[PDB]
Amino acid sequence: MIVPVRCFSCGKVVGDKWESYLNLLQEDELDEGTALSRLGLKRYCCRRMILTHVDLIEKFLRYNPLE
Amino acid sequence: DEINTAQDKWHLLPAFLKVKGLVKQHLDSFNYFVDTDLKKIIKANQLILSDVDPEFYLKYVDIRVGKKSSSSTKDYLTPPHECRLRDMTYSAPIYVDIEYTRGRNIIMHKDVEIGRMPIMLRSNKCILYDADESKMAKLNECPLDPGGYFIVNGTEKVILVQEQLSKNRIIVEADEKKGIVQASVTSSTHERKSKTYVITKNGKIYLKHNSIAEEIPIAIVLKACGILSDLEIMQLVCGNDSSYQDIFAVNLEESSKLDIYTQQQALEYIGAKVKTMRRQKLTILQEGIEAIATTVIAHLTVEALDFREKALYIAMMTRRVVMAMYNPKMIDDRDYVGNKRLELAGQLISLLFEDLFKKFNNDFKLSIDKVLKKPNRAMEYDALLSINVHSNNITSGLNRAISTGNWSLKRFKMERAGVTHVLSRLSYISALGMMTRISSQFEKSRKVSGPRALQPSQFGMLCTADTPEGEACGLVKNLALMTHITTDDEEEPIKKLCYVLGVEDITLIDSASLHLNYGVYLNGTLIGSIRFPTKFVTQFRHLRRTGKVSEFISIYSNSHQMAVHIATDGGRICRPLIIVSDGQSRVKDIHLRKLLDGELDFDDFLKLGLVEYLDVNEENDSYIALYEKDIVPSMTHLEIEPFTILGAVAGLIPYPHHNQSPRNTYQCAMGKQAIGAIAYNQFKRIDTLLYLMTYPQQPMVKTKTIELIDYDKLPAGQNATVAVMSYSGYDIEDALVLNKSSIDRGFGRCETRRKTTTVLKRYANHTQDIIGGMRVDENGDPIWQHQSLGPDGLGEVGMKVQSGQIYINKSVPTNSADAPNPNNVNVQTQYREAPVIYRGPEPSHIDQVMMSVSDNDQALIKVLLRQNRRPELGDKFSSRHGQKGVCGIIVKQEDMPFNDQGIVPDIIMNPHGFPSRMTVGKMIELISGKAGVLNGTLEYGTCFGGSKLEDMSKILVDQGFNYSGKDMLYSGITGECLQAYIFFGPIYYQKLKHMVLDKMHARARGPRAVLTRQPTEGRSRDGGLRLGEMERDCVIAYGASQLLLERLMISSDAFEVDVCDKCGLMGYSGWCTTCKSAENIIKMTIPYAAKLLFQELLSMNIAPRLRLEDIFQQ
Amino acid sequence: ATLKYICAECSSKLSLSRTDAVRCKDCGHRILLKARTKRLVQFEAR
Amino acid sequence: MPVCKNCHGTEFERDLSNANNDLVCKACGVVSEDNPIVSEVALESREATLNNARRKLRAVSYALHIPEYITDAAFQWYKLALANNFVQGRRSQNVIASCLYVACRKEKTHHMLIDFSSRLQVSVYSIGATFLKMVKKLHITELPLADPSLFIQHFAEKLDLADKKIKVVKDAVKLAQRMSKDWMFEGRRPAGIAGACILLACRMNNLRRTHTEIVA
Amino acid sequence: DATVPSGRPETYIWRYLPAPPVCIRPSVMMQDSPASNEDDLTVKLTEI
Ligand SMILES: [Zn+2]
Ligand SMILES: [Zn+2]
Ligand SMILES: [Zn+2]
Ligand SMILES: [Zn+2]
Repeated sequence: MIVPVRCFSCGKVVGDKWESYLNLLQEDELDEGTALSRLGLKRYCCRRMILTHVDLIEKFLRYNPLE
Repeated sequence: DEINTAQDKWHLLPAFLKVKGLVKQHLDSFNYFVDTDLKKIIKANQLILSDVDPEFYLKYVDIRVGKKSSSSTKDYLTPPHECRLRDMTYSAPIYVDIEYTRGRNIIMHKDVEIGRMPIMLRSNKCILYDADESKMAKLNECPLDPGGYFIVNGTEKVILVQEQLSKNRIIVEADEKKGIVQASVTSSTHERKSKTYVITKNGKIYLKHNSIAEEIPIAIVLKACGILSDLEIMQLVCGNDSSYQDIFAVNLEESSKLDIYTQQQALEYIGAKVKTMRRQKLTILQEGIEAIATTVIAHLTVEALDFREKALYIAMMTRRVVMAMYNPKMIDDRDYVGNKRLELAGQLISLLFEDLFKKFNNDFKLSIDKVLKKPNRAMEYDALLSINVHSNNITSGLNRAISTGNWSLKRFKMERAGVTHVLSRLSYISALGMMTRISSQFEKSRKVSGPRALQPSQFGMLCTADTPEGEACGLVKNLALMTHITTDDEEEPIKKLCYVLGVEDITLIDSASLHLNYGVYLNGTLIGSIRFPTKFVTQFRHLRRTGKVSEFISIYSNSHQMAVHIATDGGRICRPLIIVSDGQSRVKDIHLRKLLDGELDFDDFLKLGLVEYLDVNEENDSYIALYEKDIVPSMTHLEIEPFTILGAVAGLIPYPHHNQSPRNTYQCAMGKQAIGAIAYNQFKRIDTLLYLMTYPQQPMVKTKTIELIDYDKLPAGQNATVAVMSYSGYDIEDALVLNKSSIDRGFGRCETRRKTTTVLKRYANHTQDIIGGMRVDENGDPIWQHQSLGPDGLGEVGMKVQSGQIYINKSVPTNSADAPNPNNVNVQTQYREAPVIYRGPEPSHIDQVMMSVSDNDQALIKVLLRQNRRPELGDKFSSRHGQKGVCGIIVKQEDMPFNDQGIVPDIIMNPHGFPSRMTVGKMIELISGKAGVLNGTLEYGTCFGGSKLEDMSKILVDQGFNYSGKDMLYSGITGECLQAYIFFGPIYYQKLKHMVLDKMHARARGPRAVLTRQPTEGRSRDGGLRLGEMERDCVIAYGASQLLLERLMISSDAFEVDVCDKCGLMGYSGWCTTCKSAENIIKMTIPYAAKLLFQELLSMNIAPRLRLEDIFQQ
Repeated sequence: ATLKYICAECSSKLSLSRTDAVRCKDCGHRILLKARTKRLVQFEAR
Repeated sequence: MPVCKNCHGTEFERDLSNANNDLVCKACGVVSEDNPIVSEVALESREATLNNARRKLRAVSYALHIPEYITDAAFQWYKLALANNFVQGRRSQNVIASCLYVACRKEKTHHMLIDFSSRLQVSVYSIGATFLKMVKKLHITELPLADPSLFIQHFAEKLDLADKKIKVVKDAVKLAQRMSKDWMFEGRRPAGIAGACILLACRMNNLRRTHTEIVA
Repeated sequence: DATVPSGRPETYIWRYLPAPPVCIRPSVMMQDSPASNEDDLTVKLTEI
């Protein structure tokens, strides 16, 4: 629902990177791996979750009980 | 930017599915229903007056839904998702304009509401129709739910599209013994009717029609059919020379030995054996006794007035049984799709509705009749409100029908049941997955061999992957991803148009015409068989592909059976594909830049003559290409892409062409059983059962299919790294095994939601069922068992609830069901309180509850309970490639390898699955996975497509992993090099239903069922397990005496019968009853099922008197 | 608020009497849900 | 009701925990029972007119869209009315109309006599007098007493318009209530003051409508 | 086989039909309300 703070393999902290990643993709559109590669992701299992994990919370906050 | 002639095609299919939706089938036919059909339906019966009241009539005029002439769409109506919680039917009022007669010079009309219509989501009249993402939001229901399913009484279900055998067509079944029955069954409105014809004995060939009695000689028939020649009869059905002459002519011989011509006797002998006229209106008993219905019984397809038409229809029909009786083969086998037709929900609601409405108004005669009985004053006040008291029985009866699934139609004299299923949300794929489904029925016994397997003709116009293990009494089949089910167009314009091509009529035919060309058949009905087969097909197709009669109404030939068939029957399977125009495609590859530009759209290719929808029969005539790369100037078409051949679920398998198909089958049956996000509405909907996954992820491999349905926005599964290896011998067969400090890190976790509603209704004593609660003894706390709340007296958010506690406290009056009297004084309490208790192994949570009202104004409480399940030992994990396996013994961390960067696999899986299950597709998928991350991309794969393998090699080696997709690892325990390179990397997995914690079931001593006095049924209620006979007798091969007794007796039904040596019978306590002594009794133990069986017998007159004898003294 | 609960759509704090009716006030909309307890609650994350 | 054979505890506690589903008292520890044995899955002039009487009853009942449950009230009343021979002497529509009216009134629902009756040719004073007779023949009390506070809703639902009416409704009710307070209420048709405060607070919300619509 | 026990070939046509014992005619749970779910054979003979 929100990027797991650690991966399922390394468990290196992912959390900081998602925002910084996503921004780094939107601002200054750049190659994915290279982004991560110069964002500091090396291990591919670490990497998959930034290349993956569609965020469902932002598509949820469309729906909320309170509005 | 010019485009590949190959790769350009790929933008067609989306635009095809863009405008015209994936599920249109229901959608259109429902819209097409509510729009067109009813205006025809009432146009059938708009007029009623009982026999009375010399000047009256009631004339229906308009039917509308939502438009009473305030707004266009309904001014306001309940929101569907909101109704899902109110647990109502979700419906729309029926606006009906009717002009009646009441009193002197009136003839007056209005709009009326006869009832409400249980509409279908995302229809035209649906609120959701063309509503942009805020109306989704503000209306609180998902964008990505395809809709196309009804909702009633708080549930939803679907109308399952049911395939029915092709109707109104001559079909010959060739069966040994017998004599090869011909049958044609046809229906128009009234009288859906079967008809048969066949030999009985040795060339002597008769009509079996349940209308008539039985066994009517066909030559006599065709005589009565108006052709009297007896020469062109033979010449007609036969041919020119060959041997066919006498082969048929035997009947003609012993035909003659009875009677001749057609004054009376031809028609008469028919009517001679016809059944009764049902008393009155028998006056048609004549020399023309049946002559009216002689033509029309089961031959309504033509009827009309003179006899030549259907006369020759029967003739050509007879041609197939003589060409049959010539030889086996040379016949038709009820198999290949075109001879069968699925038929959409649109007409289901049509028939069921209009027949309920039918019998309704039929009884509305009576509805005014009671008023009409005594001429009180002058009788008028035309029953305008009086429809209401009669009304909504349509709506109600329509509701209970549409949810229940039992359809009794006694005007059609036919009854289908199990027409619907409870809508399946176990997962996202299932959503459209339970749609796009097809039911087969009838087809003689279930053992009958022919209507069973998957035949090749099925190519690309259904799914060929999915046929789940639920085969059973019938069969389900799934569509393609490019499908068009055809709507019935029209008859006469295309007929007289056929005449415009210069065809001829049976009236102008020589009655020597088994030589001329082939034949023309409209609906499968012969007309002229115009000369010059080919150019005919050319001209008309050219009409179709250019200016007219779009969709189907296509055409195909047959050389052997001599015909060219061109009928306009809907409910017919269709599909696009690219015409090759002479040498090559009509596309011409530049026109697609004129497509991708954004201004082309679709349906143009029809009107600009590029591509069109076709038929299995049509393509049986055509010759199709595969790649524009490989074509022949003699070709006809190419279908844009192969991978629409896969089914809606099958589109998930990466590179399926590298598998063996059964693993694709199982893979479909598992996919819909995966667990995932469902829909954006997720936490705002409450369903009787739900699953989801904490951290779903786009599968590293995609299939461009997924890109269509945005399945990447709704993944079910994890993208999980694995190392193929036999490590941790706990693995063995198919049994996967996992990683702690990963499961600890949040791998594969599932919130499991359920709901338990409790209806609150008032009882005739006029005392509500009450929620009272909050005891709080002990000075400040409610007892643990009762400590599951707060002052409200009902469950609340955010509480661990251990089984034995109260997640709703429901107090009902113990006198509630009593008979109230015109009195009360003080206490209307007398409550026997039955709060329901959460039962189960492990705590759940109440995070959400709803107090709300149904339609009848009564208190209704609905709560949802949830618990997250850490993926404990023994959980089904699909590898999404067909590997269906239990989670094995969970490793800690260190154990299982790590290697260079230290990346530790998560799932760790046995190699042995891959050799015998023989599926290399996954084995490629892993390569593609380790690739994509390393280049930083998702990875396409699709049937005969996607990223190929070789490119990945360089893709991998540059970044330093062996192109073979393998690497060293290091011992999870020992810490040395592993003695063989391991293939490992990313693979997308998924978690399933059949979580063990649900499934594990045990009892010590559980309840017994009153009737048989023994353990109850299956899981849930409580336990007991099944020793079947076939299961039992296995113990006898070991010959264990006592194991039977302890098992089938001492632990089964523990009972002692008391009997009487003299006249052995079973008494009770100390009596032998019928012989009343209270002495000779012997007490002994017996299975209570035994004594049961006895009394059951001795209930019926019978006496298995039990005589006894000692165990001891030898 | 520390009062009882909320609408479905209107989404506003609302109480109720005993045996009165479920219809909300702010909105004529019928269904409504229950606010989460002000009471403490505890898990253990692992 | 049952008592232990030994401790003789008067209270028994059922254990569903382990799925033995047994019964034993906190006084002994000696069970009450093992495996509670559970289950699963004509023509008379009166009775026939009870068939037809249910037919009429239910049909004309939810012609109003009244709750199904409430109908069974009158069904007993109707049956109760059969006992005193109040039923035979007059028309059936009188009967069913009466017994339904006594239900809805007694149950305090929103429906109106002049309205409900209007399903027929009827002068509506007729069946009113029918209902008046069973007041004698059956024996009743203060039970059937209503106020517009109900009927404004069913009226408010029928006029569509906008949702400010609800705001208006709150405005109207207490309005009428003060009118109920100022003592001009009783002795007159409650519907009158209902539509009155309708036009008043809708007038307070300044939406222009007709008295025709109100009395409609 | 006759030897004054059952009753020679007479019995085999019904005269007194024995009522099936009540347990083998289990009355289904009244399942709330006043109308109890019936049981069939008792309906049959109760018409008999
Ligand atoms: Zn990692
Ligand atoms: Zn005896
Ligand atoms: Zn509200
Ligand atoms: Zn005791």
